[PDB]
Amino acid sequence: EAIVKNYPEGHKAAAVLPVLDLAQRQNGWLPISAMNKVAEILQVPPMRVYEVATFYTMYNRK
Amino acid sequence: TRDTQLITVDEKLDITTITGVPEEHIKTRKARIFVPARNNMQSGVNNTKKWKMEFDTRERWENPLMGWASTADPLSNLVLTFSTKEDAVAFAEKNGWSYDVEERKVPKPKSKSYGANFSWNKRTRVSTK
Amino acid sequence: PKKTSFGSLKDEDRIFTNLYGRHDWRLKGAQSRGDWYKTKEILLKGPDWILGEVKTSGLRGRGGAGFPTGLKWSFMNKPSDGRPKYLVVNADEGEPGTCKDREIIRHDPHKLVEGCLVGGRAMGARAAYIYIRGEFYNEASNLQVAIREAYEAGLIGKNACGSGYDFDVFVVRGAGAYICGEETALIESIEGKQGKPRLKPPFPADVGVFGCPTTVANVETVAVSPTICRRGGAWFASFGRERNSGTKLFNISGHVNNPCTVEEEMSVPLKELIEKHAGGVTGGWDNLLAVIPGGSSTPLIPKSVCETVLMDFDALIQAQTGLGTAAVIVMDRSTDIVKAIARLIEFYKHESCGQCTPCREGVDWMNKVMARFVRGDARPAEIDSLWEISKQIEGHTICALGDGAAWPVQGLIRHFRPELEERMQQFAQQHQ
Ligand SMILES: Cc1cc2nc3c(=O)[nH]c(=O)nc-3n(C[C@H](O)[C@H](O)[C@H](O)COP(=O)(O)O)c2cc1C
Ligand code: SF4
Repeated sequence: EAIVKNYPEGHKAAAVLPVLDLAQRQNGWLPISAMNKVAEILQVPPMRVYEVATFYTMYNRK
Repeated sequence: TRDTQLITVDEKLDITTITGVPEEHIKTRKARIFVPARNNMQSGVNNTKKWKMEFDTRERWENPLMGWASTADPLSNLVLTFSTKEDAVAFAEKNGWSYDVEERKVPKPKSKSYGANFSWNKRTRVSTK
Repeated sequence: PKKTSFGSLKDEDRIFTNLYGRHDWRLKGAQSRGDWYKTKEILLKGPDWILGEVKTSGLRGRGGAGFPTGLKWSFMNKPSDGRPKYLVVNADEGEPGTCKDREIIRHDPHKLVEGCLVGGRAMGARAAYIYIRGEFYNEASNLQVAIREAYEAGLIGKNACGSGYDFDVFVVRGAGAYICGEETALIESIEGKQGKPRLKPPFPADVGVFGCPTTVANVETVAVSPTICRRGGAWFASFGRERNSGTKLFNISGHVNNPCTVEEEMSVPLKELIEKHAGGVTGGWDNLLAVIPGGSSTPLIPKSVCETVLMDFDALIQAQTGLGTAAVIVMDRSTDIVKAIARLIEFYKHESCGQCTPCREGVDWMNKVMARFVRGDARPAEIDSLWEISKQIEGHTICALGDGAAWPVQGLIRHFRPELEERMQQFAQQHQ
C-alpha cells in the first residue's frame, strides 16, 4: 500500500517491479501463482507481469 | 494541317462486328472494371496502381480422366490493364461488353504519433513495447 | 591566465569530501562538511539563476554522453501546463569498470538528496525519482535512511528548507538490467514495463515518465549542482580545459597496483592519473598494453597514445575514443586482449533488450565471430567483415547500446589487428 502510493493515481502499473520483487523476498522465488497474484492486486493483465519477470535477471522463476 | 481528306462520323465507336468475338461472348458477358485490392498478406501497394478489367467467372468442372479443372470459357484468363478508369470504360464500350465499374478505394490518411504511446491521461498508452 | 597543465587537485577543491566514507555519512555529518548550507537562498534565488550558474559552470553529464547540463536542464524551464514535472536521477550505474556512483550513494547520500532539490527547483519539478540498480541493496538503504533524515529536518517535502517549494524524493529500485541505465529505458522501467528504450522524438523533456516532462541526470551530475550554486560557476569552470571544465571522479581498475576510486581534475593526463593515484601499472609503465578510458563502451587505446593523452571529452575524441564514465580499465602485456574484448561483447549480448534488429541480431552475431577470433578459428578476411558488421549496428539502433557494442570491436581491429591475424595463423598451422 505504501509502494502503490509512490506513483500518480491512474498509474498503478508502475508498482509491478517493486511488488513483484516483494513477492520474491517473502517467498524466495516467483512461481506462476505469485505472478498472477501481483497481476490482480495491481489490475494489470497477467502477461504484462510475465514480461517483467522474464526480462529482469534478479527475478528467480525457479 | 493534315494534307489528307478527312470525314465526319457522329456515331459511337463500335467494333463488335470486326473483332471475331462470337456473339455469345459479347452480349452475355459482364466485364468488371476495378482497381485490384491490396493482397492483405503483404504491405506492398504496387499491385494497386492500375485499373483492371476481368470477366464473370463461369463453370469449371473435373476432367473424368485425371481430375483436372476443365473449362469452356475462352475468357476465363483474360485480364486487361488500363491507366485510368475512363480508358477502361472506353475499351469496354467499343467492344460491346456490359460492364460494372467500381471506384478506387484509397486508404484514407491517418494521424500517427509515436508519442501517443506514452500519454499521461489517455487510453492510447500502450501496456508493452 | 588560462592553465596549461592539469591535475593535482587540492582537497580544498574536492566536491566529494567523503568519497571513502571516513566520516559520518548520516545528516549532521554532511552539514558539518558543507551540505544543506544556505539552501533556502539558492531556492529563493530563482530557477533562472540556478540554471545560469550551471550553464556558466560548463558542467557536462557524467553518465557517458557528456552533454552540457545547463543547456539540457533548460528544456524543462518552460511554462507548466496541466501535467506535473519530475526529475529522474540515474543511479543505475552498470557500465563495466564504473563504480563512482556507488560511492556517492553510500557515503555522501545527502549531497545527492540536496542536488535533487536544487535540480528540481531549477526544472520546476514536483518530485525526484532516484532509480538505483537492484544489486545496490545496502547502498539504496543508506540513501533511503538519508532521505528520511532530510524529511524530518524540513529539508525536503512540504515547504522544503522553508523556501515555500514542495518537493518529494522517491527511491525506486531496478531489477537487474544494464539497459535500464538508458534515459528512456529507465523511464519505461519506472512505469512498470520492460526496460526497452523509446525512440526520440518525443524527448523526455516533453513526454517522459508517466507521459510527463522529465529530465534524467546522473548521480554525479546532480550531486555537484549544490556546490556549484554555493561556490558559483566561475570556481567550477576554472578547472580543466575550455568546454571540459570541472572535477571528475575516476575509477582506475584492472592491472594496477592500487585499484581505487579518486576525484581528480578534468584534463589530467592519463599517465599522471594512473601513476599518482593508482600506484602505476602492474609490472611498470612499460608493461602497459592498452587502456579503456571510459568503461567498456569506449574503444581501447594502445600504449603509444596513453603517454600524452588528457582525460577529458575533447582530448579523448581526438584519440578515437571517449571519456565515457571516466572509468579507466588498464590491461598489461600479459593480458589476452582478444579475450578481454570478446568478453565485453558477450556482456552486451547479455544486456541487449532485444527490441531492435541491429542489436538483437547483430551484437549476438559479433559475439559468435569474436568467440572464434579468441581461438583463431577464422580466416583473416573475416576481420574486415566484422568491421562492416559493427558499422551496420552503429547509428542504426534505437538506443546507444548498439553503438557501445560496436565501438569496442572497432578499437580492437584499429589498434590490434596484427594480434588478430597472428592468432588465426597459429590455428591454421595446427589444423592444416
Ligand atoms: C546502454 C546504456 C547504459 C547506460 N547506463 C547509465 C548509468 O548506469 N548511469 C548514468 O548516469 N547514465 C547511463 N547511460 C547514459 C544515459 O542514457 C544518459 O546519458 C544519462 O542518464 C544522462 O545523464 P547525464 O546528464 O549525467 O549525462 C547509459 C546509456 C546507455 C546506452
Ligand atoms: S540497441 Fe539493443 S538495447 Fe538498444 S533498443 Fe535496440 S535492441 Fe534494445
